[PDB]
Amino acid sequence: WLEGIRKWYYNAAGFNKLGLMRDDTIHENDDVKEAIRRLPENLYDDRVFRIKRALDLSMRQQILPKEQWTKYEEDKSYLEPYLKEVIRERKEREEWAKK
Amino acid sequence: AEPEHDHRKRMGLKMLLMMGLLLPLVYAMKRHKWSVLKSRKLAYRPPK
Amino acid sequence: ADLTEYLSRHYKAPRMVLAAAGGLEHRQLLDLAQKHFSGLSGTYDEDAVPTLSPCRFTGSQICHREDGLPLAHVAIAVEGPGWAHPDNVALQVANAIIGHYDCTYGGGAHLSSPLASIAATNKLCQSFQTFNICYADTGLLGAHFVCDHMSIDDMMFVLQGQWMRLCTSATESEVLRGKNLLRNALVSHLDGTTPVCEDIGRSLLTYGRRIPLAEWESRIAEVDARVVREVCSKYFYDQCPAVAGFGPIEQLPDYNRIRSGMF
Amino acid sequence: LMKIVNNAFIDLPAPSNISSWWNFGSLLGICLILQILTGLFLAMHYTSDTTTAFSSVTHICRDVNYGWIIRYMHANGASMFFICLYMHVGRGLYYGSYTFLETWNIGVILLLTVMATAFMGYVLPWGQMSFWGATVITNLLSAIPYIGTNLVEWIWGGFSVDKATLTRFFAFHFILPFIIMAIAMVHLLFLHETGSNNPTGISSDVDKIPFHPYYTIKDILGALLLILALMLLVLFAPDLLGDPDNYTPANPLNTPPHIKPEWYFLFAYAILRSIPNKLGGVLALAFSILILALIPLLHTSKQRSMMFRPLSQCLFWALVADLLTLTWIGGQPVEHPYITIGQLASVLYFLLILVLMPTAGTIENKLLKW
Amino acid sequence: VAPTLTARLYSLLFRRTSTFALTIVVGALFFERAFDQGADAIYEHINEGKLWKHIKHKYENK
Amino acid sequence: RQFGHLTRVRHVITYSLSPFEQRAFPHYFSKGIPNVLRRTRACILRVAPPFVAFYLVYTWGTQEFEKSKRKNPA
Ligand code: HEM
Ligand code: HEM
Ligand SMILES: C/C=C(C)/C=C/C=C/[C@H](OC)[C@@H](C)[C@@H](OC)[C@@H](C)CCc1oc2c(O)c(OC)cc(OC)c2c(=O)c1C
Ligand SMILES: CCCCCCO[C@@H]1O[C@H](CO)[C@@H](O)[C@H](O)[C@H]1O
Repeated sequence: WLEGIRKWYYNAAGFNKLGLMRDDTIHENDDVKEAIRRLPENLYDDRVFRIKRALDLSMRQQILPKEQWTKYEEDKSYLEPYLKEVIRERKEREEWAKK
Repeated sequence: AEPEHDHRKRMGLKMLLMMGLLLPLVYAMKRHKWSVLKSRKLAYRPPK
Repeated sequence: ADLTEYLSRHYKAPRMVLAAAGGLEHRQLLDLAQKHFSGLSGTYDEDAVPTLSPCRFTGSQICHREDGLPLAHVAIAVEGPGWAHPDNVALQVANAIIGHYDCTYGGGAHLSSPLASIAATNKLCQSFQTFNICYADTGLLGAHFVCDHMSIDDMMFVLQGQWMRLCTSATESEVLRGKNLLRNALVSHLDGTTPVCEDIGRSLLTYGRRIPLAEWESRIAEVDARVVREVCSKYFYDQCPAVAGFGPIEQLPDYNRIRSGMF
Repeated sequence: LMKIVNNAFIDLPAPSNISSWWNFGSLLGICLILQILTGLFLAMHYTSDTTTAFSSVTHICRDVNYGWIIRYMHANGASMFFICLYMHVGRGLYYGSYTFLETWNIGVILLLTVMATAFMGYVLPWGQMSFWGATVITNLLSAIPYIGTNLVEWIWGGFSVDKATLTRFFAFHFILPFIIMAIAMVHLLFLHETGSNNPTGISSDVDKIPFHPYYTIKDILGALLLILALMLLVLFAPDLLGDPDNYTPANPLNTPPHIKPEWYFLFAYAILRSIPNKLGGVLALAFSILILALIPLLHTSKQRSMMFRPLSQCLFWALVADLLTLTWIGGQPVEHPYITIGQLASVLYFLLILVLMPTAGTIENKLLKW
Repeated sequence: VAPTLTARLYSLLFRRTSTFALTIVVGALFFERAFDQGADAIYEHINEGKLWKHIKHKYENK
Repeated sequence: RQFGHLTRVRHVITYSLSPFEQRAFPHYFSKGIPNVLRRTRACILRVAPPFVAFYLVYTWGTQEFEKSKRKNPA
């Protein structure tokens, strides 16, 4: 079920209807803000446009034509490698802080 | 218990008539201003 | 094929002007023209004769945000009258009053133009220029400026403020300065055979005649504060502008704000 | 006079996509100003002596020019204030706005302060609900071990709600709204540091629009609808949201048999009434409001807003339906089957907030593989 | 060779701010009188014979 | 927070029309109603169930209360 239920949840969540990728929706804490800053230019510029487009659709209370919805099978984490490292670095600094 | 009974209803009539005018007018003003955002179009042109 | 089609259709004798300026006599030019351009076609089918239709002007804005660029370029214009219109003289006087400016001008804070003066003392832009681009029956009347990303709003504010000031309060002394600048621009421009030749070629195409300096002077002389206020009001006051921005333009004012700034 | 009037309003960057739920903040500001203006005009004719309080209010309504409209605007204004308050808080919970910790906590203090202010204002006319409301609510402090009784009598200025109580309640009611205004200004100062959240819960820095003219005009429209709702009540149903019992002067020897709180206090009242223990009821009452301060700590979702969280939305609406249930129960007699529905509804309230919602947040994170 | 109503209203009353201001002013005065009288008439008609002004004649002459 | 210092955006073009060049209610009903219907359908499974439950408890409880107060012959 999980993958069956996952794809169902993904579409029920609906950020894909605004053309967003899952990582575009993450709550931005300080770890995340640093990961974003580290993104290569193209990934950063793509994220910016998908968010701008989604905010614009939200403002009009509209969604994209179904053929343009982000697809569950294609959504991948572009943020993960950067964020994981940012979190590992901070954990390391905390270990040293305990002397 | 309510000597203002008749007066409040007369004012109520005027209030409804005024809102009947002012609400669609302000609403048209809102749509007028917002039309600039509502019809804006976006294009992403990254060098590639 | 596309090119030959284009050429056969537009390069017709009735659409051309052979102009010349310098040490030569008209008869000689005419002589040479009769000898070398007589074979030039003076016709092109029934549905060939290309004709210009009016071009609608649309109050609008195009913003190409590119934060990677160091300076922002903004161009804003209202619809102008078109080449043949007499209003162009009073509009050139108005544009001369606001003027142009760049960081290398020596006048700085003492410049007569309030915009140039404010721009210089507050370092609001690298440069700016008013313009009156004319086409057959329409045109672009406005200005272009280049500035730092944090100065766009201020530039727009002062620029629009100056347009409104001219619409409602142009003074005789500044209009006299505008007229003098325009007089000097006209004469200093027609200096040399090339500028004169082009003025001949282009004037015949647009006005259908060469407008003499004596006529330009008369048209300029007719302009006074009242005329500047009325003509500027006609084209600027409460009119929708066309706005184009390129570069770090996050601070370019929203169109509604720009539009409100027109009145 | 330029700045702070601006760069602070006109060119304030606002998300391009905030919906109507973002209008309640300005509407609360308007309710506050309406209450303050009508209140001040009422204060110009009200006397706080227990022998003249009720009479001075009838004089306002009967003989003061337009006194009745100012009086009913103040009364219904309080109700509109609460409708807006609850919508405002609801918006914050659904959209994860509470992550703006300082703004949200000052918000919680505002809520408690407005409740205290409305309560005291309600005592001023000195009708039956005024008197018993003053007795019951101040007595909540008596649940405090060993000193509660001392505190109550101190507040009352005696051994029972009397002259001393009414006079100080008029002075407290008078000054609190101004304190609320100052705290609301701090509420806003803290918000301007981050700017507003938006329906998607995603950062809107890439699509900000100026506050003026977009939201200034959107706020005006919202204000007009607020005025419409308020005047419909005042001019066509001024007592709809009120209690007939307060048209009867205070009688300290008799508590009306069907006494009940103002409608906006019914849910909390249902909760307190659900617990057959004094201290237990008062602690649950207090916690029903103070739990708002815990919401930020109970956020488990990797996403800020509920927009993209179907399970959370279902629970959110169950919570809203539960508050509606508690509001209905609070208006009913303490009899079967209401006693049990109220207890269940009270348990559900805390269950939703403390367990179900955080759990849903974690389940949704799993479903999204992070 | 003919302007529409709104285009005419714009040129005469709405373009200048001072005229636009004077149009709203006189507009408000003429509007108030006519709105109030019309609204009252509707009210008194809806309540024909019930108001004091309607039965007042039966007792006056004082 | 002020315009000019919000964030970094590159390669995005925005096109807009003056409000005086456009209708304020374009397809108000033709496209409006359909959108409202889409939006309504998109949330009703999330919003409605709880209130139907309240509606059920309310009618059941009210009726249960009324029944309990009458005819108890014995
Ligand atoms: C957040 C602000 C306020 C709230 C929520 C509020 C609420 C109330 C309530 C619920 C009542 C009872 C009304 C009734 O049923 O008769 C009341 C009464 C009163 N309030 Fe306020 N009030 C506010 C501000 C003020 C202010 C600023 C003043 C004075 C400067 C004021 C003066 C009065 C007076 C004199 C009465 C008694 C007359 C009456 O009962 O209408 N109020 N208020
Ligand atoms: C006297 C009461 C209040 C006043 C006058 C007030 C006013 C405002 C205003 C003007 C805004 C900005 C616009 C908006 O988002 O609505 C705002 C935002 C906010 N308020 Fe309040 N508020 C009040 C009470 C509260 C309460 C009770 C809470 C919560 C316990 C609260 C939480 C918030 C939060 C979290 C925001 C940011 C919303 C967002 O950006 O999504 N406020 N408030
Ligand atoms: C000097 C100032 C003082 C002492 C102010 C203290 C204010 C405390 C709180 O505000 C912060 C309080 C208003 C707030 O509790 C969180 C409310 C939800 C309390 C709700 C409430 O109302 C009742 C009410 O109104 C009544 O009227 C006829 C009668 C009542 O039972 C018979 C009640 C009642 O049983 C409760 C729980
Ligand atoms: C907007 C719909 C409001 C709900 C109508 C009922 O309203 C309720 O009526 C009771 C008496 O019947 C009052 O004692 C109570 O205070 C009031 O809130």
